[PDB]
Amino acid sequence: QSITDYNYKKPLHNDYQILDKSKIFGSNSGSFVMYSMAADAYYIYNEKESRKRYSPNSTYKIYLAMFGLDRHIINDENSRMSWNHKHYPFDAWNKEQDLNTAMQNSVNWYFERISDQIPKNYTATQLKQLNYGNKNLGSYKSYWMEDSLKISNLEQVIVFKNMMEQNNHFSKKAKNQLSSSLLIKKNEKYELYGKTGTGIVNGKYNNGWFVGYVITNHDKYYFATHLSDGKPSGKNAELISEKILKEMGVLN
Ligand SMILES: *C(=O)[C@@H]([C@@H]1NC(C(=O)O)=C(S[C@@H]2CN[C@H](C(=O)N(C)C)C2)[C@@H]1C)[C@@H](C)O
Repeated sequence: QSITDYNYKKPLHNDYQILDKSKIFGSNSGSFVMYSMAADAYYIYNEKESRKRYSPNSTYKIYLAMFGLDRHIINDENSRMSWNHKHYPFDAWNKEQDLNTAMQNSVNWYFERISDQIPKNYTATQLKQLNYGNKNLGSYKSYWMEDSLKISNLEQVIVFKNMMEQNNHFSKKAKNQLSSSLLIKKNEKYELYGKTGTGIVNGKYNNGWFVGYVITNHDKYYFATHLSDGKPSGKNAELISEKILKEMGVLN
């Protein structure tokens, strides 16, 4: 919208390492960013591309979930919402949800129902305090889905780390509840948490995301993959993330 809504230009005041992950990306285009808690250091593939701002799509469900927890729209005894009986083309959407099922199955109406209860001024205050991308709410409708709100791959990592790790106004209860909703994989070596996002424009994939974090016995890593071309799906961003985290030794 304005001159700075498509790119993030704030200098990293941290140690950083440039990665070459181009063979894993293959025919796809985009970037990968990871932050290590123990190192206080960023590892970035395609640094320029990582600072380009894009619609967060379903990754913004992270923040809607936190806002809904923070405003007591949902809690830990009850995060249930009944289905209004509108038929969706996905059967997982056609039923009652809780935060866990809605996050896992990316059920838009659940998060839309949350967003409708949140006053615009509260969201504006949150996005400022979080430094969330361009902070642009536009018409405040489904503003996180191929609309005015945009955020870069680099910012996805920085903003999520800061939200979760700083002592701020979100409670520990809310952060823990959001975390359980994001858990994908847990074994002896690691816990993998995250959320895919896909933007569909004219039936075509336009924008793929996977934003998350890994807890190991030694460290905690925040990461994000964005795809802008090739086959830019959430599914493919997740696959690419997994192979990169593996190569880097984060999953082992
Ligand atoms: C979020 O970005 C969108 C929805 N989220 C995702 C995603 O997680 O990447 C998809 S893609 C895929 C298509 N149908 C699947 C589904 O909903 N179920 C199997 C239950 C997920 C959506 C397109 C967007 C609409 O905000």
